[PDB]
Formats: sequence, C-alpha cells, structure tokens
Amino acid sequence: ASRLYTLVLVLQPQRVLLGMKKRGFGAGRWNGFGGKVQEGETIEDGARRELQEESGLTVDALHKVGQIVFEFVGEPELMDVHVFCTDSIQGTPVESDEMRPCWFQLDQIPFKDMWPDDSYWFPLLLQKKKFHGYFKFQGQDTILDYTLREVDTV
Ligand SMILES: Cc1cccc([C@@H](C)c2cnc[nH]2)c1C
Repeated sequence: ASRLYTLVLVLQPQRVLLGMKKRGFGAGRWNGFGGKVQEGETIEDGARRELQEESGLTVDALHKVGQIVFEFVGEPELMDVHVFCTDSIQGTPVESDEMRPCWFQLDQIPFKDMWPDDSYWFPLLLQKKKFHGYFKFQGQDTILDYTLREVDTV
C-alpha cells in the first residue's frame, strides 16, 4: 500500500535552492520541488514536470540520489519518495501563490524550518552519497523510529 512521489534538489557547488510552501502538505517549511507521479508517466519525467510547475526552472541532467519511505501512524498509504539532484538548470526561480524560492549557502541550511528527517539525509546528499531510508512519524513533527543506509545503486 504505497503512493509514488518525486523530490528534486537544485544543488550547486556553494548553494542549494529551497521553496517556502504557502499552502497544503508541508506548508510553512522550506521544501525541495516534488509531488505525485501520474498514470503513464516515468518517475524521472514526473520529477522534471514537478520542478517546472513549482519553481519555473527547466532541468538538463537529473541524477538519482535516494529512495525514502514515509509512514504516518494511522494513515494507510505509505509515501514512496524518489529523490533527485541537478546542478544544470535554465530560467530564474519564480515566486508564486504556492511557493517562495530562496538560495541558501551550504553552512546556512534552515533545518529548524524543514521536515525533521532532512537533518539525517541532507548531509549525505551534500557529500554526493546515495541512500535508502524509512521514517515513521506521529503527526508532522515527531520521528518515532527510522533507518537510513548508504547504497551504490538507488
Ligand atoms: C509532496 C512531498 C513529497 C516528498 C516528501 C514530502 C514530505 C513528507 C517530506 C518529508 N521529508 C521531506 N519532505 C512531501 C510533502
């Protein structure tokens, strides 16, 4: 019982782009660009579409960096999140009704205003490591249990 999602990080040598979400699931946190994969769509095509819809950016090369499963206790559907990175983009980030984008230096990542699991896996993403993760949540703030391991193949 799982639903496919994508999550894209625009990660350059000295900075990362994040979006402050205005509405819906994750509102009030800095997020990467992501959402549900559609019928007849590849996971990578879904990742490229979500980045354009949410940030206004066009991506060249996407790289697979991780897979994370999220459980919310009492909710039947697991989230199966496929995580990607890119450095090569075109366009300038667009502020919309849904998202306020900002660049962060890599020593100023706003973890206090991000999903709490990011403190565990974001440091692997920054050192170009690949990973498999599982996080069990109670509500949106409390991690009950987790596993996280580095892999050669996502
Ligand atoms: C839409 C979407 C896609 C992927 C993940 C997430 C959340 C659960 C998340 C967990 N840790 C970072 N973000 C959302 C909201």
